[PDB]
Amino acid sequence: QILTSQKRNMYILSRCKVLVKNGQVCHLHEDGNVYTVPYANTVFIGLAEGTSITNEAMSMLAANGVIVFWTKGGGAADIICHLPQADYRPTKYMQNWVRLWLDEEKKLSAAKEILKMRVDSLSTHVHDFGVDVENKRVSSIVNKFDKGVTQATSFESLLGHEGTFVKSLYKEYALEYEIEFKRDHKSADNYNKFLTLGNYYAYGIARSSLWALGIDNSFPLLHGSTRRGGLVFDVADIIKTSIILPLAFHAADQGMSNTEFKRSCVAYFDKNDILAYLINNIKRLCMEN
Amino acid sequence: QGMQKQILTSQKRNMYILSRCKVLVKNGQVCHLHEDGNVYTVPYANTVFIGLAEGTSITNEAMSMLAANGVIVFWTKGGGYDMFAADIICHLPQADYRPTKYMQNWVRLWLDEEKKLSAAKEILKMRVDSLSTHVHDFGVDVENKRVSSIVNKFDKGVTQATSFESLLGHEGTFVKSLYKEYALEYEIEFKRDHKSADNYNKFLTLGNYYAYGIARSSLWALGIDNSFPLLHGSTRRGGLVFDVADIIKTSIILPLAFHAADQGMSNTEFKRSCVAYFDKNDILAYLINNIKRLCME
Ligand SMILES: [K+]
Repeated sequence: QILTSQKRNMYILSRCKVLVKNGQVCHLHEDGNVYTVPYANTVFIGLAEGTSITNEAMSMLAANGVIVFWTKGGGAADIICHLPQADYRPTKYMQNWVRLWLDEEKKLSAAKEILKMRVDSLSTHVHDFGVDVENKRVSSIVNKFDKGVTQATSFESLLGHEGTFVKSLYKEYALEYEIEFKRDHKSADNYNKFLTLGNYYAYGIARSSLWALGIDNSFPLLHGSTRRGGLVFDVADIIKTSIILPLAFHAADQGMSNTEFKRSCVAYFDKNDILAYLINNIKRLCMEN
Repeated sequence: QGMQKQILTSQKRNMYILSRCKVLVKNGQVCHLHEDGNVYTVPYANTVFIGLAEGTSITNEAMSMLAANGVIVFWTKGGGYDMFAADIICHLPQADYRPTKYMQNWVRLWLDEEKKLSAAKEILKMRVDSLSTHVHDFGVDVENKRVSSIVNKFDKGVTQATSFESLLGHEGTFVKSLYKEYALEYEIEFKRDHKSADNYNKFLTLGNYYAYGIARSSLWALGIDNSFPLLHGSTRRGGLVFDVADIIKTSIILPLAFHAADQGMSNTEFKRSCVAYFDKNDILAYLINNIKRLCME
């Protein structure tokens, strides 16, 4: 009875057992401590190292539209993610997505639109610290990206401008914090670490938006190599450069803890209604044809 | 000392249902530790689907190692035919995200109204094939004259039909005529009705849900989205599940429900009889193979 986009909680759990105690979904730790999860008010649960989960907890989570995924996939994009399967989704959106996807020109047009959404999010979702997104250098980065997107004749061309856009923004944030930044997942520095961690939050909220509309992850708009993971990453990338990147670099520069950083992500998603934002934008991609 | 239940999916019995155990990594291998103390290894080469049923759990290490060996995990209620959580099944399990060839072909079929109608006629005829294949040692003899007249009437209507509307007409007549025959066989007055408290209607309602369950798994295993029905309305959530389940609702659910109601079974016993029939006669594989026939042609 709570709207999907109105759910405000989400979690990345480590070194604990997720189970049902006293009719509550909760996680139990080695010290005996039990912490509960508001199952009717939770967007997703991510499961990291040293975790386990029972079918009983899965049943309650799935019955309340909570998505569950594992941060280790066995291989970044190999994320194992379990969706609710018994509560049937709306049909209208996926039916329109299919017609959109099969039409190679409508698909290219949709791809350009979901790319430009990154620009819209960048100017809408701002922060009172770090990089001023309205300065001349970011304005130039945005313009070069927008014109390149407006003019491409192939998906492979779109990936070129997409790569340049993201990489240039990385360099601008690196300059702001006087660090030499190089994107690497294995890297132990807090900048890459908080980026990786924050991207799980972008993933989780993006899968949720897609599940809410019943649109399959197997129909991505941006394809080609390398561009693997499914539609969820096209959606998550909308807020990757606008929300996750500045939040991560801010946290890393202050020596913020993981707990505090994760809280800043959740707080920002709630304050700016990001889940509702993603859902509405995907739905408009889906219908206005 | 139960180890696993194997279910035939298509050509191989590569779906394992596990119950009352912890799935974990031991000695660099995925295993499941049971309450009795027994630990069993998971055969990667022979396993494609693992269903986690009642009293199960899994660690992040096991989940990770299973995925590395191309093993898909789903969560289900007891029996293994009531899945409530799983990922979507794509073309191949890791290196690419594209819909399965079955989903791709189903989509093409669904967008073409002339092919959609042809598919709708064939799934109705599958209902007839199930009626003669899946028989029972009790109740209605489906090979008597009265039932034969119902089938011939239904088959003639489906053949001559030129619209989905006409198909739905013959479909209704076929089902309620079977209701009448089973009511006549068990010598009872029966009007189909969800709001009734009698065991016959309750077992039909409950049994139909079991049929939706196994139909849901059949579509899922092929990576086919259930938002693309052939006969049920396009606005009907999970409409395709109901279309597939209708194949066995009159051949399996209907006689089992009337038999359970006649012998005064409990809800527990009734479900077990449905699940047992599903397992014994490989009903999941039956549905999967039929769905493949529809879109592969
Ligand atoms: K395998």
